[PDB]
Amino acid sequence: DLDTHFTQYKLARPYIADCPNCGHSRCDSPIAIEEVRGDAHAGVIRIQTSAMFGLKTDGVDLAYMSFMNGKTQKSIKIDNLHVRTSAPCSLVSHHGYYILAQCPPGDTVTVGFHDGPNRHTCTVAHKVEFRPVGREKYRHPPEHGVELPCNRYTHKRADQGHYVEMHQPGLVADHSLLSIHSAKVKITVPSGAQVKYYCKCPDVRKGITSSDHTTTCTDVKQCRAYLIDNKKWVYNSGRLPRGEGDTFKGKLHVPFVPVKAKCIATLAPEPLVEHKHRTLILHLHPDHPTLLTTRSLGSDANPTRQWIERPTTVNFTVTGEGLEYTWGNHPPKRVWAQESGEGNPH
Amino acid sequence: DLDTHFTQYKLARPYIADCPNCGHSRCDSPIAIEEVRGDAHAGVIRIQTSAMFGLKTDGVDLAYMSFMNGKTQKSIKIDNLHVRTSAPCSLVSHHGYYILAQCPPGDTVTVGFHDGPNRHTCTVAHKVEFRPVGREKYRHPPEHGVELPCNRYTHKRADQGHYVEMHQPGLVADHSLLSIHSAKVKITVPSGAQVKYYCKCPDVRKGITSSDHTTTCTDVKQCRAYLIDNKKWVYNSGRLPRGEGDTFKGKLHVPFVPVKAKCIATLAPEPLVEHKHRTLILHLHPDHPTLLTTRSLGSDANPTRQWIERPTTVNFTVTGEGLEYTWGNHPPKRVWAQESGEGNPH
Amino acid sequence: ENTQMSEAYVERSEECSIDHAKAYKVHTGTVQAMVNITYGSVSWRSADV
Amino acid sequence: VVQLVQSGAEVKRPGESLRISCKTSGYRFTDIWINWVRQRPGKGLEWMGSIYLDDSDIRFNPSFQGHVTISADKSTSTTYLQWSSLKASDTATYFCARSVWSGYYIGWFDVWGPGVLVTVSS
Repeated sequence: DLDTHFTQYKLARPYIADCPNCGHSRCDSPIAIEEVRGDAHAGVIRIQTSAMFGLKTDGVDLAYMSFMNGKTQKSIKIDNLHVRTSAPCSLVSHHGYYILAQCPPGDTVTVGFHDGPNRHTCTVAHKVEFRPVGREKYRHPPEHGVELPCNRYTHKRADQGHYVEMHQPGLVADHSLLSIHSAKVKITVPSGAQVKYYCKCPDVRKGITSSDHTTTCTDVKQCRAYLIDNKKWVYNSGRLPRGEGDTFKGKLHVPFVPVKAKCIATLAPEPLVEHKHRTLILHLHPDHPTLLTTRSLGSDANPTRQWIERPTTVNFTVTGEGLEYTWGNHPPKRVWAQESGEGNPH
Repeated sequence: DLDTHFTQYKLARPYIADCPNCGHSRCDSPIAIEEVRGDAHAGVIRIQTSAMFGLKTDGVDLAYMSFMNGKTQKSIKIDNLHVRTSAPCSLVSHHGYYILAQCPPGDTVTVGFHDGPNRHTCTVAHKVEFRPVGREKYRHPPEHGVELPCNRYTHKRADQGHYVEMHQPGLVADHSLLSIHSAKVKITVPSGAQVKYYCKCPDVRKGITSSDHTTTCTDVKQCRAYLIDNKKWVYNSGRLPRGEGDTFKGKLHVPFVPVKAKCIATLAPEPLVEHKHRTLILHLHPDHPTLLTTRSLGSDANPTRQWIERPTTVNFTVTGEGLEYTWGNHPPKRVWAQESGEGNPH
Repeated sequence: ENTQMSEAYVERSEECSIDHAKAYKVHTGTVQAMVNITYGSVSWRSADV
Repeated sequence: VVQLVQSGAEVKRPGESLRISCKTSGYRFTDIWINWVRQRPGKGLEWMGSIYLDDSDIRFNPSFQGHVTISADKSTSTTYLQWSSLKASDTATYFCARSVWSGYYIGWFDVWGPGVLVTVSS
């Protein structure tokens, strides 16, 4: 839906947060990574970046992305927005600060978008695992099998179940808007912000909308300008400085939230049952690590649970009261065995 | 910097030596991988190739790359120098014959550079490992932890610590500059090389600049021509023939020499200490396979060291002499225990 | 500067409303069944009891 | 479709006051800079002022203090230009322009009002 996107336009902006290994070293990147949530079963993950996908500078236009290139929120077309864990993930959706993607297992998570001259990559160290459903350890959603109830990150654009906070951005330190006028520092307000400034001695700790040049400092290296703006808000991230805007616990819906769904689970090859009486031989020929769990239906359950990883033969003792065995995603099977004719009482 | 490239340009040229699995089959490519060097800690490796990155055909212009395509060193813009081992690497520097990248763990090393019509890739079977620093085996450098002393292949362009040898190149075999003029072989000297040649009967073994032809026979198949040049030198690759003139040992600085540096190693989570008197219970909940080492403080160390990879609980009998235990990368801790209140002597 | 404010606090995750383990206490409680009965010529008839 | 609509052409004499307005339609965000610019008949343009809709942050050309004033109203989402005492020099075309917030700069003027023509003379 677009109304939620519009309500995300209300005060949310991209920000340049700190990112480790921006390709080859630490930096402050337009697209950071915070709180990557790989908890689903099939393999889907959600990454809360520091860039607004969808929203361009004017509207929504789903095929556009926006990010902070310095002092400007700049919008471009989403030409190549990729996510890698150990091989290129197939990103399923993007909205606000959040990407939703389908990654294979790996020890890293990295996002990156093309501006055309630049790649603006961000790589975080976060172990993400394949989490197969059921009782068989497959490593990719299979073509066929049985549907089981799983918990996956919904691909829906929006939902009001969960939220995240919005806070007034902290005063953004800067020095590029400090120059030398004749032989004296000069603060070039960007026409839209009230640049605070702090320099050699204590100065005016509120800033002024007009351009200023202070006489108590001569060189830029003892003077710095906190660029501020109270017209657009940012999500309170641990990697940004917290300002004095200690009000407005603003709210944003989290786009892709975990919900129940149906995941395919591998039906393992059926075993060879050899019901030689007084017992039960079971030849198992798995293709992935499968489970075999058995219990006796008498006063003594005597459970036996084991992970079969290769072709194997296991013998169980079926008494006259009953045995039950479950193998893989198959339903439990029951067998009652007695009355073998070995010997002759006469 | 600017002078190291110049000193590397004074006699150095690219060459086409050899590379297995250049694409899908062994061939002779202008990117001949040789002497992969993975021995640093946090995964940074330094590859050596046969192309000349960093310098142009006339100047340096760092964003360029000169490689030999046949009989002509040609310079192109570096469009994308892709390096992979099991996933794409983030190349961080290049100079001369050398590239420096941050590759992930794997068991291959494949380099390549696009030219626009063709790919010119080259793969080799090399075992590159990720060597965690300290006592905790993380699988990718973190964003925070302890600052430990590691060793890395420096990103510094210039150095003079270590050198490699350059030699006069051997004889470059050729058959393409061998035409049939009327009914006889004719060698076409490429205006600057005193091309050697050898045919059915032992002909002139010294070569001459003028385009020669010989009436020994009418078949090019039984006479070869060795392109030769004494105006540009190559690193004495094992994949190239050696010139007859055993002269000019020449030094070439190796740019990215290893250096001691400071890496960031994971800090294990705080263990749960239960100082139940007369002993010490320690619940450890790691996220990577760290190690715990403990030793008594008395007349005998009585050491015990073990790699912990899952949540465990370990009991250590601390005497009145004391006991010192260090867990993961944390600083060592010391505990002294006696004077338990079990029972009373009255 | 002599300043920095690392501020962390725990809370429920978005998956907590989808996958959680509930901790029940158990007492004896009751026991019932559902029987199916026939007698004489009347057909099968069943009911919770 | 987004549109800016202003008041109709005005005729007046010097000495009294004047009120004109620009109104936004086809947009549901108050996150916008709306700015006033003047074109003299036959001459170029000259930016008079700018107001941010959310909090009425005022940016102003430094030759127009007192002679002009800018305000805004939120129920209607509109901006209001005030002349306390007109002069003969104010006979001109006045345009309201729409510049969506794009960082710490006023940015670019997406769409404009059709242009109110004020004629003040004796």
